[PDB]
Amino acid sequence: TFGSGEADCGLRPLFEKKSLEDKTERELLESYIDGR
Amino acid sequence: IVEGSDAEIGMSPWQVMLFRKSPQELLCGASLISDRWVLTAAHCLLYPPWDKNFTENDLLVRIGKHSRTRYERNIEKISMLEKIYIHPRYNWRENLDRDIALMKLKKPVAFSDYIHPVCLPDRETAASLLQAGYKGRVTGWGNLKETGQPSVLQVVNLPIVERPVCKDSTRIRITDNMFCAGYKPDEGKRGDACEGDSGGPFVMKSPFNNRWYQMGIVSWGEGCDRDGKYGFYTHVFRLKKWIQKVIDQF
Amino acid sequence: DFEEIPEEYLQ
Ligand SMILES: NC(=[NH2+])c1ccc2[nH]c(-c3ccccc3O)nc2c1
Ligand SMILES: [Ca+2]
Ligand code: NA
Ligand SMILES: [Zn+2]
Repeated sequence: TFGSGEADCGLRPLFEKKSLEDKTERELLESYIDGR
Repeated sequence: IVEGSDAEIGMSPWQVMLFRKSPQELLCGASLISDRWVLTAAHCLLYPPWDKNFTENDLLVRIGKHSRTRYERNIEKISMLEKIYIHPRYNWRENLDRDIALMKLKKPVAFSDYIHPVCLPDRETAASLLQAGYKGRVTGWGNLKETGQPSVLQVVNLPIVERPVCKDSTRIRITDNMFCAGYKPDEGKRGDACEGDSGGPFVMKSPFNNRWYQMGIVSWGEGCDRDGKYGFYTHVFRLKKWIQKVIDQF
Repeated sequence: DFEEIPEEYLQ
C-alpha cells in the first residue's frame, strides 16, 4: 500500500516508461551530486 | 509559479486541480497518490480567519489537466469527493503547522498517460533526498507574479534550504513538519510557488529507482519570489503515519 | 475565465 504507493507510482507513461527524459529532470539529478 | 516554465504534456500526471462549483474557480493544487486518494493542504479547505470551510459538496477534483481554464475533453477526469480528512492537529491559529488533508474520491480514477499516482517516500528515501542543496520540482496554475495567471501548468525546480536559513528569513515559528526551498539572493536564479499553487506537490526523482516521490506539499510563503524569503512546504514523510492510518482505516 | 464543464459534474 503506501510506503511507495500503488506499486506503480512515480513512473510516467510518457517519460520513464518509454525511457524519455523531460527537459529539466537532469537539473534535479545533477543537484544530488551526480545521479549516475 | 513565478519564473517557472510551461510543463510538458504528461510531466506531472499526479497534478490535480481543486475546483469550486459556485463560483467555478481554481482553489488549489493537489496530488493523486492512489486511484481513490488525493492529498492537498488543509488551508485550502479550512481557514476560519477568512471564513473558509469547504465540504465535499463544494469541490470538484480535475485530473489530467494541462490547460488551466479549458475543459480538456477526452483527456481530463472530474471526480467528486466522498470524504475530506484534515489533520486533527492542523494549526491554523498560528503557523499552519501540519497543513495536510486527504480527500477520498467518490469513484476510482483510471490511469492514462495523463493521470498516474505519485509515490510517497519511505524513511530511507526521505533521508537520502531531503538534503539542503538538492532540488525538487513544484507545479501549479498559480499566479505568475505576486501582483497574471498562466494558460497551462507551470514548473520550477528549487533547491532545499538549510533549516537555520529558513528560520532566519521569517518571524514565524517553523516546526519540524515544514521545510523551505528556493534560491538565496546570491545565486542568480529565481522561482517560487505563489497564490493558487497551495496544496500542490514538491517532488524529487530518486536516482536509485527512477521514481518520483512527493516530499512536500506547497504550504505558505510571504509574498512570491521575494528576495530573502523562501517557500515553506509540509513535510510529507513526518506526517506519513497519519496518512497510512486514514487510508487503512477509511 | 474558466470554460464550462459538463453539467453532470455539478449535480
Ligand atoms: N510564495 C509562496 N511560496 C506561496 C505558496 C503558496 C501560497 N499560497 C498562498 C495563498 C494566498 C492566499 C490565499 C491562499 C493561499 O494558498 N500564498 C502562497 C505563497
Ligand atoms: Ca539503480
Ligand atoms: Na526568495
Ligand atoms: Zn501505470
